Amino acid sequence: AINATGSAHFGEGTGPIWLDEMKCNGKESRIWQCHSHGWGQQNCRHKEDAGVICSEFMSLRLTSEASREACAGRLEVFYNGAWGTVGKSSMSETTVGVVCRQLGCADKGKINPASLDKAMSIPMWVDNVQCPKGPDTLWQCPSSP
Amino acid sequence: REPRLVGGDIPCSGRVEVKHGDTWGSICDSDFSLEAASVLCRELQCGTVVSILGGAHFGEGNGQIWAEEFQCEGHESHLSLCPVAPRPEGTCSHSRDVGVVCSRYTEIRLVNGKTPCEGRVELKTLGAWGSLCNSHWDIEDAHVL
Ligand SMILES: *[C@@H]1O[C@H](CO)[C@@H](O)[C@H](O)[C@H]1NC(C)=O
Ligand SMILES: [Ca+2]
Ligand SMILES: [Ca+2]
Repeated sequence: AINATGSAHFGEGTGPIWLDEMKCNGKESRIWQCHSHGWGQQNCRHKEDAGVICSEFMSLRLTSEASREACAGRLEVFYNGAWGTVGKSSMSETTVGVVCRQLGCADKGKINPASLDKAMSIPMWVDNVQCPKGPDTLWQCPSSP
Repeated sequence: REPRLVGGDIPCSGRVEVKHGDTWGSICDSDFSLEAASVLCRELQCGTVVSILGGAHFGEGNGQIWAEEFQCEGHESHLSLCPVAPRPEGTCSHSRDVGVVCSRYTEIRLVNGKTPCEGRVELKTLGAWGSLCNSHWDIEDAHVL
């Protein structure tokens, strides 16, 4: 885990609260084994909810000088709490289209050369992305480790 | 859940003590709400809650103090039917005992009459006993007495 979200930041759950004041050493395999006040015993409400952001949470965006998100700019991917660029090797038209469709900018797209300004020179997370026909999101396309 | 009021010269005002079947124990102020206090006055036949006083105003309670917290709807006839939520032990101390002042404070009796049900009306207020004036006293007052 990279983050532990509280105060119902992710969303509001309608189900009844099951556990209260969970204390876990962090090495137990199952969530039940951690100590609590008692199963089905609580003093909180629905407004308090617990969210978790795991390590392999991936999001895609384009970085530009004018705006943090844009339809044209550097391609960035998010993994293990860090942003990373993607290499241009083995880049294909279908992969470009899948990237554009995932973020809702257009149907197809094109690859422009590198701009004059780059922000923070963030590292590269993945290279040699090959997208087949069919997957709308980039997570389903094979690549290098 | 048997409640009682102690430490008060006023007939329907005193410190709250709840009996859990066999043992008498005080109640911490943070565990008492307005709804629970209203039920307590109703169960004790005192009518209506006027105020809730913490800090052991009525008298420094002794014995154990229970960490049970009352989650009362407000319309329960007794405290026993009112749902409660347990808490970790040792949360509250003696210096935070709860006190309740209900409505029915007047005390009136009949004295010197040969029949127990018949006699002159005596009312106690401000620490002294006295006889109620006959002026503006009529049958409607007599029936309630
Ligand atoms: C996750 O935790 C990191 C490290 O403390 C912090 O920089 C980041 O803002 C947190 N994210 C959220 C959504 O709370
Ligand atoms: Ca809690
Ligand atoms: Ca914990």
